Amino acid sequence: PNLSYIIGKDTWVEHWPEEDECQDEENQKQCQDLGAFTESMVVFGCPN
Repeated sequence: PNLSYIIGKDTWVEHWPEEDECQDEENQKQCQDLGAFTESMVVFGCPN
């Protein structure tokens, strides 16, 4: 159970701004897209 994940080129890491930080105009679009995706990719799966 000592598994530790490895960061690589295939792995893309993006910071998710918090609810307070989501009020920013630049971050608002990213927050909305992440929130929509969190439900879409979880319920509808993926086309492939």
